Amino acid sequence: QNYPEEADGTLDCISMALTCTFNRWGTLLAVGCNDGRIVIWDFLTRGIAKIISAHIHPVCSLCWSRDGHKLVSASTDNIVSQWDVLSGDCDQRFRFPSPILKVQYHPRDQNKVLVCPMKSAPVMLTLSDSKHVVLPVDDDSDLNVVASFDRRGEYIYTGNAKGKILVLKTDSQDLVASFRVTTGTSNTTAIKSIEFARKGSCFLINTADRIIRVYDGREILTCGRDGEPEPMQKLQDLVNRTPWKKCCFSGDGEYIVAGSARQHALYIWEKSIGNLVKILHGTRGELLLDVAWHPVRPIIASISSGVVSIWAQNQVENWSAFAPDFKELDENVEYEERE
Amino acid sequence: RAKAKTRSSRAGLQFPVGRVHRLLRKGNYAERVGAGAPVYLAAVLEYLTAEILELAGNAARDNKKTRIIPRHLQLAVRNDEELNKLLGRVTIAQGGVLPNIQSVLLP
Amino acid sequence: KAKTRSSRAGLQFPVGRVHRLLRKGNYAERVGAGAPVYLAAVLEYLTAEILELAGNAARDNKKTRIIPRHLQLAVRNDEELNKLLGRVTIAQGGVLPNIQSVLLP
Amino acid sequence: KTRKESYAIYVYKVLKQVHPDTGISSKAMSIMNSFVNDVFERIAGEASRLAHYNKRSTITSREIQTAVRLLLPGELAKHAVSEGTKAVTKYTSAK
Amino acid sequence: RKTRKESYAIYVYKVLKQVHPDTGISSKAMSIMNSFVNDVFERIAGEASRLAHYNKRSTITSREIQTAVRLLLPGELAKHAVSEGTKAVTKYTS
Amino acid sequence: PNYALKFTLAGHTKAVSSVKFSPNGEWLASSSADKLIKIWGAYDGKFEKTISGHKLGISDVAWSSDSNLLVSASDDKTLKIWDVSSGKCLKTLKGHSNYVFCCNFNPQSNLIVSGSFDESVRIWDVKTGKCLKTLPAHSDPVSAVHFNRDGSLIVSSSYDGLCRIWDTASGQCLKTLIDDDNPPVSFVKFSPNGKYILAATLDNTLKLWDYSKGKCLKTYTGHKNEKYCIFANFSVTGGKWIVSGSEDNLVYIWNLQTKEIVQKLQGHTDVVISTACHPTENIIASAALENDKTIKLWKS
Amino acid sequence: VLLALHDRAPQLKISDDRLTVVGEKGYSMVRASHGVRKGAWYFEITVDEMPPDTAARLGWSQPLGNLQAPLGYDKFSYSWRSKKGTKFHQSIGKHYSSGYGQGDVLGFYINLPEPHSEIIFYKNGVNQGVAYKDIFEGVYFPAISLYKSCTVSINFGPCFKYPPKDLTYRPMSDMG
Amino acid sequence: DNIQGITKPAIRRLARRGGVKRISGLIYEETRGVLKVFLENVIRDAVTYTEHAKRKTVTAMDVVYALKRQGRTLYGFG
Amino acid sequence: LRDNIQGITKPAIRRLARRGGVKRISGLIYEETRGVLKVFLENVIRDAVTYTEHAKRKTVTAMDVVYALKRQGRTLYGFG
Amino acid sequence: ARAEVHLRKSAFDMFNFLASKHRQARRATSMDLPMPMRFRHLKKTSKEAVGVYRSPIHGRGLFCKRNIDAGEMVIEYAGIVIRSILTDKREKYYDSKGIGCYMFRIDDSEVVDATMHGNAARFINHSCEPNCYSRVINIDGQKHIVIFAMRKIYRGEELTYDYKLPCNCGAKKCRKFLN
Amino acid sequence: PHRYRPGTVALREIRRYQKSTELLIRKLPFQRLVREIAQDFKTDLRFQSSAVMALQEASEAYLVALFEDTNLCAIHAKRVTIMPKDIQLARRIRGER
Amino acid sequence: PHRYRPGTVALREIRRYQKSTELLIRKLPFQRLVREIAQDFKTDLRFQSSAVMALQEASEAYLVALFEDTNLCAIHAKRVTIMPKDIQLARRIRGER
DNA sequence: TCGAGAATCCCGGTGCCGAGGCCGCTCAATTGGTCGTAGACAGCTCTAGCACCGCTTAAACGCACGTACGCGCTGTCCCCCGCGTTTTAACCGCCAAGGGGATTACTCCCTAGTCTCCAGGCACGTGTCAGATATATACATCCGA
DNA sequence: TCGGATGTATATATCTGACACGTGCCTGGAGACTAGGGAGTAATCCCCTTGGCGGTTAAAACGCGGGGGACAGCGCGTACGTGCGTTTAAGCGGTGCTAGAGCTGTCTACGACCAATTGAGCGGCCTCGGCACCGGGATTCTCGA
Repeated sequence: QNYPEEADGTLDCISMALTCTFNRWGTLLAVGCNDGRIVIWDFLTRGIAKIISAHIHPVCSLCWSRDGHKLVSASTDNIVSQWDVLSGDCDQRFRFPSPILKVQYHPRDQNKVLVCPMKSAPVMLTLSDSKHVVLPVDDDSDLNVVASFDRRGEYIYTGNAKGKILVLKTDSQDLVASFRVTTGTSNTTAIKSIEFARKGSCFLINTADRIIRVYDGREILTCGRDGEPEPMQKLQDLVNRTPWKKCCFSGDGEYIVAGSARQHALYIWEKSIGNLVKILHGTRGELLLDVAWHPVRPIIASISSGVVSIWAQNQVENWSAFAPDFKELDENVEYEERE
Repeated sequence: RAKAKTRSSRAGLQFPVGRVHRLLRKGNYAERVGAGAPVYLAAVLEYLTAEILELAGNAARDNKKTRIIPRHLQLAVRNDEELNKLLGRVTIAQGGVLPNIQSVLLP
Repeated sequence: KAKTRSSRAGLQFPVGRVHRLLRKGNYAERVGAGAPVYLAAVLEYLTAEILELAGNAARDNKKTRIIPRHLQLAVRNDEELNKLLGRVTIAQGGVLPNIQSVLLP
Repeated sequence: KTRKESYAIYVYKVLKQVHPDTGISSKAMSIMNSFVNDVFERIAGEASRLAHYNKRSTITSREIQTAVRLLLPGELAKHAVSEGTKAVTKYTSAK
Repeated sequence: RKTRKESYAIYVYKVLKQVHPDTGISSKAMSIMNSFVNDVFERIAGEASRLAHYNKRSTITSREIQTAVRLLLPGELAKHAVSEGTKAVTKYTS
Repeated sequence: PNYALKFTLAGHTKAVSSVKFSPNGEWLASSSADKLIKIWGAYDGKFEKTISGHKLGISDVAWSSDSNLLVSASDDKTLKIWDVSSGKCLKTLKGHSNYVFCCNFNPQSNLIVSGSFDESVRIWDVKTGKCLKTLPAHSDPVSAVHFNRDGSLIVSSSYDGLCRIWDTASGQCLKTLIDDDNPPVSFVKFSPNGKYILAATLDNTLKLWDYSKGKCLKTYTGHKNEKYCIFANFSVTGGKWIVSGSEDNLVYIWNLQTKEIVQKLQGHTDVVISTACHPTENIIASAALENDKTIKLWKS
Repeated sequence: VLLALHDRAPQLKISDDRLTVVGEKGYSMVRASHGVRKGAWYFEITVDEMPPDTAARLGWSQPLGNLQAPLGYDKFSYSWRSKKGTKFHQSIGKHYSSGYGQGDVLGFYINLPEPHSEIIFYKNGVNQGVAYKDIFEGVYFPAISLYKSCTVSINFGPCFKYPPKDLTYRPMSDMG
Repeated sequence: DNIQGITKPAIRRLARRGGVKRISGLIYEETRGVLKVFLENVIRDAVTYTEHAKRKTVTAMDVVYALKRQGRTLYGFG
Repeated sequence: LRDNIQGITKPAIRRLARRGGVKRISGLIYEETRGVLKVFLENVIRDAVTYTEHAKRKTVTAMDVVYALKRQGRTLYGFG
Repeated sequence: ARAEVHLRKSAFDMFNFLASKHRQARRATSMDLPMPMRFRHLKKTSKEAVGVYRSPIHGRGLFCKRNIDAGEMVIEYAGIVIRSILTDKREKYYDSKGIGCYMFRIDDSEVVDATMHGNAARFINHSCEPNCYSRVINIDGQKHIVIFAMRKIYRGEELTYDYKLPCNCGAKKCRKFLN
Repeated sequence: PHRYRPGTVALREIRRYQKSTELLIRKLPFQRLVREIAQDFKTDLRFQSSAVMALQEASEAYLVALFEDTNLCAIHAKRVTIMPKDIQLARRIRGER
Repeated sequence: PHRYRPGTVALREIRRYQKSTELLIRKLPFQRLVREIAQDFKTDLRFQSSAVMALQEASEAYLVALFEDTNLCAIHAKRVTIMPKDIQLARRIRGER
């Protein structure tokens, strides 16, 4: 099959769901609720697995690990704790400066996580102790800087508060590539969040003036430090003018999905050709919060005030599994069998 | 100075776009006609024309014919529900009616 | 020198606001000069017709103040105004005192 | 604290012409406002479609006259045409 | 020596030869389809003009055309036509 | 090739129900139809305890992933859930209107397939113990059920001879295996790739099925497969032997490349109906019916 | 010798040269209305266009058989399969002989003194097999049941192409 | 006068198209009345458009515009 | 919510019919009238919410109700 | 309990469809329109109009799930259009296998098979008190076997026709011989 | 000597006229009617032919729609034959009077 | 101990209600009905009061017109009491269905 | 329940004129660049909309009793349908004549546009009197007698 | 034909808050003068619209007969009025909070306009093949027995 088309139920059991993320395999989905409750379901038989009522405080960020065992907490008292899918116990606890927005593990080692505050440069720590490596950003003026790893674990792409991208190394801070995009005609605007694929090196640019640009993780390294690349594909909307909230990718780098922030909508483009091909809808007056794509099957999970809807292709039953020798034809099929 | 590709196949359509934009300028519908509104409108007109010509051509084949005469358009409009709700007060010339004998008349 | 066009035609509905509404509404390219005078005359005649037919029932119901029941009666008791206002619901309107033939004993 | 535009004073003047000893409430005034706007927009729309049907680009008193004879029923149409023609002549005589 | 006339014969002819590769169309059905196209164009443009006059604006964008189509067409046919138009605008965009 | 008896584990007071090893490969506990489930060893016959607390008979018994938590297919329309390390009768599965013959687990070990004699294959849980769905497959009672390797497909073996394969997500038929004769299918299972199923039907003719196409490939001759639910196994520890039960005081063990009569074990005194191999060792379990009541572990 | 007008399979491609049968998709068997009663009637079948993937079952059949009977259905109809020469007679499938070449001159014959039989596969005088033996007496019109629409002609002359050598026959200038 | 041109079989054939089983003997007079009313209410607006165009010939587009104002919208002309 | 289609009571249809001039009423008119009223309110409220969401507000002013009624063909004087 | 080597362990049935339940002019197909216009909408109706469940007459019957009006089409009886002497070979073959004969003929030259290839139209029993019949139409020469109705039929009734052995219908004037 | 039971010829006339499309009023009396009632609004007019065709189409479609709604009213009144009070009821409900 | 012959109270109710002008539906259930069926097109709306008044006026006028045309149909059918098939006939003649 | 007959449906044959395509030849679409302002964005405000609370009470409700109406059957009588015979103007082919429709050229005066100056219509603030609310009372309508 | 009882219309007393009226003012309408372009009006031409004449036949008109529906009546039994105690939420006031509609300052990104070049679209002229028309025989539905 391909991209989903039909509604296919929900899970309206847990009250006040807020965020969601997957593992590598596509069978683990934890939900940081509005009160610290962390709930996992099943996907094959769809039963509630484990409620982790960790904090008295709400949760704003989570992430899974490579072994399929470890998680990471982000409450409203800056608590980052190491969890387990066997026990589910608290390990680490300390206080940052007050804002914490999103965390991200290192891909090829579960030692290091990359933590991002609001009004500071993003900080990388370890999980052995409270060691933190100071990351330098080029502007250091507003300090509203986002940062993320690439796919394989080569570099760290960072995004400032002014519209310039730095490419650093994970330990020695090797500035090896940089680029400024010609944002419209006068103002260069900030970047919300940059996410990365699973097959290849393609990624997306999500600005603050509602334009999605498509790039590769090799062309910028070819252009070196202070080069001017072009967008591989420009994605935008004109009719409803369409603010965005959440961005992610399809299964093996085929399509691109991006949930909206106004009309409770889901749009599916094509990275290959470059045109919109399907519009989804739902409840007319809700508020879309978090969108997660399923890595080995076309399933999209969307949180809008607790409700998690699962667009799941609407399979169609038929014959020929009961009696595999009878073929249910459509019209007159005449022939002779054996010459 | 180079070649100029039209606005009819830059979007992959069939109905013209410059003629629609001229008819929105020469009509005094408003002052300032926007950017892509004639493209949107020409796509809508394409969709409706394709929708009605599908049923028209299908009935034209099913009456063992090759051309189309307006009886087929009468049948194709008045059979469906949605087009009957749209085209309420319209008399197609040479149209004819749909067969409907009541329950109590025939023996 | 401040001869308003309402005085220069001898009318009651103003002409400058009607010409402003015919320039603003984007009905055509150019607007002539006699057209808003003509249109204000027509609107004056229609309003005078409706108030003249309202005054009769206003005096008949022993009142000195026009009410929507009076307007409903004055519109619906005519023939040609009942064709011009083909379907219009008037708030607090009420209906005609109508009882059919065979209902009475 | 913004200005809204209406037709209260003019209906008040015509009422004081035809019935010199009465007053009117608010609801009847709002009904008469809506009636005047309705008849105005209907006549203007019909005149505009005539002017586009005849391949020209000007709205004149001739098209307003043809719009009135197409729109109103008989006796009311004749009286309104006489009123309009008298107004046009008494306007253009003392220009 | 004649004055040119606007029409829609070639465009109906093209869409017919896309969707049915054999079936021809006579004169009277062509006149009927011409009148039908003009009729739906008049309704949609008039409703969009009345909207843009209501909201204290001066510009017929695509958004008013969308709201006019949603107000005028009944249900499922509107749900298809809005998606067809949005696909056309997105292909025209880049 | 040189399997030799080490220990004879007799002591069952009634007909020995089934021999099933531990899934992690360290136990061989044996139960019987006497409403009593004992905990025996696999290498010396090390005894632990006997389960008591049933009401009617026992057809099938099962395990856990850590070989402690237990459940049995009880014949009072129940499936009482048990344990080795605590022994408490954990739960009891209602929802049956007829006897229960077989039950198994997904490899994730939180679901219970239930092909019972009420002929509608239900889908039960371990954590909640809740009937998820229902597969109304056959008009005949279920002989065996089995998941595939990952836990995504269920085979249906029944009396009519229709080896259908069923969906797990929404529960629908995908294919129906058919035959000219109408034999009762006794006990089948999948392959380590999920693309082969050895057929054990009551016609004195085994079959091996090409799953992806739907044809038979390699068979056997000269065997007694007529009466009961005769079990079949695998063997990769020695050669590619096919361990199967036998009605003539033997254990049907032959290779499938060879398709010959090369080795015949013997010693039982009743119809051998349940066999199983240790997953790594050269241990083949064997336990016949009521007139034998012994366990013969022939060790290479 | 001309063919029939009514005693024929109607939906076959009837060729205008009146000596060539052209078939259809399926086994709809034409029986040309000029066949034996007693003694001897020999004719040859010249083959013009024999494309591959054809089952040209040739032999003898009666007017008791169905028009939609494939030649090789019962004890009256005979069978000669292209692939592996197999006979199908009284619904009995036994792989009998080999195949046959393309572009020869075919032709079958029965020898019955008024019975002692020569029901033997005949092809350019080369034997492919002794077919059957000791029929009953009746009417045996020649039967043609084909799988494709193959252009195959027919011969009636006394100067044959490859006749059975030293043949007892009768010329087709007497009853046809 | 010449309202008798709409004869007795023509109203009968129109009612056979309408799907009517049996007809009494007053429908002819009622039908000629209703037909005369409708043709007056169309030809009035057609003649108004023609007199506004300063011509002496009724065209087809004027009849189509009058039918559009009535709310019936004939296709197949213009 | 489920009720308030039945919250329209049953002297009320009787009083509307006796404003309209009805003498004797059967016992099916109640549910038939509920169905008709529900259909009409749907076909007004849909265009009202369309004009609202096009205007980019979050309330439903009276002018939108007047415009929807005006396009349906049932003009209302007294609120514009 | 493990003491019953009990019989009824043979089915002789390839169709084990029978489950526990066994629940028993606005359109185009009831118009006066020409025939292929109804023949198109035939398939869009017949996939969901009717159902097949267990009947007391002979196994599985045909209980429709829609209130069919009189005069309209219901469903088509289609399959392998066999030619007339393969019928006898299949009679011998299904005599050898033990499955009954499912052969309706369009004409007396070509018959239509149902056992090897077909649809859900096989579950129509013979009865001497029918409420349906059969007419063959000409959809561009490719004729069909389509079943009309006779009277007003409600939800939960078996549909039968005359096929032209004692029958299990129990008619008021039954023939009891299906030849 | 055979006469049908009355009604069958009516039913086959209904089917035969609902089959085909034609014009059911002779064009010379209709043309004289159009000139006759156009005489009183402006003297010495001059019609085209297609305008007469358009008037004939519009009048015929209006009459057929009126007869369908009238027959619905008469079948509601538990009768068969159309009476003119049914025509007056239909024209008063529709809003034209 | 006096009871009227049935019909007279109906006639004086007809005269008494056709005399005056008021609102005949209680405003709290009608307001809850409007919010209830407006909930499904956009969540969390917020009505003014005059819009509710306008909807009440339009619905009441439409119902009164429908009942007048229905009573005309029923008097045509030589009966007195309104049946719902009369309502369906009126709505089908007018063109709304 | 049967047979003779009458319209429809299909097949074969002719033939011809209007779809279909080619060819040439023009007007407006397009790009490329300029210039001006309509609308988006943010920030402050203050007021109608939604909620809590409690008291009184019109009316909504449920349950008695009759009775007038809806309906179903029966008769009869009358009038619309089906067919056959006689008649007349609808339809077509045909020609002649000329009046108005259609197009071009050429002045030209009628409205757009810009500014400067003023008065009139609108929001806001106060008295007062037509009507809303009571009491009391002729008489008139209805069902009983 | 006549009588008692409630409901309504008629006549007066008392309050009260919408309606009518007086004021400040700012912004929109009038006065003067110009540009040029849409329209007004003469001027010519050609074909489509009116008018008629003669022949043919398809349709129209007029009688004659009868059985099938419209309507009047009558019997009955029943579903919906009219009236009496209660209970309940509808309605009126009083108090309280705030989301959201509305104004307001800036700017920049997007649409109208000008000149040329192209080239797709429309007008005109052959030409056949799908349908128009028509004789022939099988099929199917009617109605008296």
